[PDB]
Amino acid sequence: SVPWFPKKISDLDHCANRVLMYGSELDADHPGFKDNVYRKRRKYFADLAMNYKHGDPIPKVEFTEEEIKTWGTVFQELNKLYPTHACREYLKNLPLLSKYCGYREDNIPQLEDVSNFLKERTGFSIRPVAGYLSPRDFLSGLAFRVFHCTQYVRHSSDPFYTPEPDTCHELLGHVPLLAEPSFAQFSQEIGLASLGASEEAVQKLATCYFFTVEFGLCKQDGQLRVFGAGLLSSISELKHALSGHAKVKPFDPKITCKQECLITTFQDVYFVSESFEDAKEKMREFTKTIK
Ligand SMILES: CCn1c(=O)[nH]c(=O)c2c1nc(Cc1cn3c(n1)CCCC3)n2Cc1ccc(-c2ccccc2)cc1
Ligand SMILES: [Fe+3]
Repeated sequence: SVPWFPKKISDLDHCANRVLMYGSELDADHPGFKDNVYRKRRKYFADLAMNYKHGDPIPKVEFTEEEIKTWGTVFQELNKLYPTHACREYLKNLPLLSKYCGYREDNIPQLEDVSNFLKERTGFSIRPVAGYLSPRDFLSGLAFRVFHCTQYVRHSSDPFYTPEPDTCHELLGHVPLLAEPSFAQFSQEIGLASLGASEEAVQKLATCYFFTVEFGLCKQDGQLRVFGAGLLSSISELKHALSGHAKVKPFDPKITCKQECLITTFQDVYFVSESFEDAKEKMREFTKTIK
């Protein structure tokens, strides 16, 4: 039978707290694993998300000088790379965020402000999330153009620490493309396809999501460009993805969904979409075969 799925945006209240791994549950190898102050801070953030209910303004956070410096370091280095690496759409929307949401080296944008910006641009909004959700619950947010979004900042000891999302990843990797109508439609349709789908189908949709939204490449005016958020917030892999050292295959959901999603290393392969519109068309054909 069909598993429960959210029927309206406020129904995400009922699954967004189904957290499998809380954000305060640091990995053994986490840079902050032995840092008690950081652990409390991570608790503070997880509790903010847990207490959030749809309709709430997303709580504003006073980031510490240390957190802001970490953001600044990440922001400054990535922005050197974006003009030669990022896709059309990303480069078009990034300056709008500097103008209206306070994206600057010395200021971490607030999720509420970013959410309000996205609502006007594409109907996308942000929901703070305590930690890891099932693929089903995470993707279901996208059906209502809701992006589940971490609010904490990576540990300052390693501004280059990438195997968990932090708010640097969300704001620099995800948000500029959620502001693009073609991409917002593509993302929403992943979520819509996932609603009430089989466990098998959800897993395949999650893998397609991974190799587009998180690690996707696209071809634009004959050039390979980056649109994956995991790449756009990782200085080293951003460079690697467009070097000659990377293996690239065309995006093709029936083949892409067989690919293992790697966590603690660079991906072994990247998938190239022709455009957001083509990727959307390919998913539509694919979802008919699994749902
Ligand atoms: C469809 C797969 N998928 C899922 O099934 N469920 C998700 O919850 C999910 C997700 N995908 C992303 C977003 C995400 C995950 N990652 C990145 N973005 C960047 C590259 C590192 C991994 N998330 C959100 C998310 C994932 C992990 C955490 C987390 C936070 C602290 C400690 C451990 C884990 C918090 C939020
Ligand atoms: Fe992400």
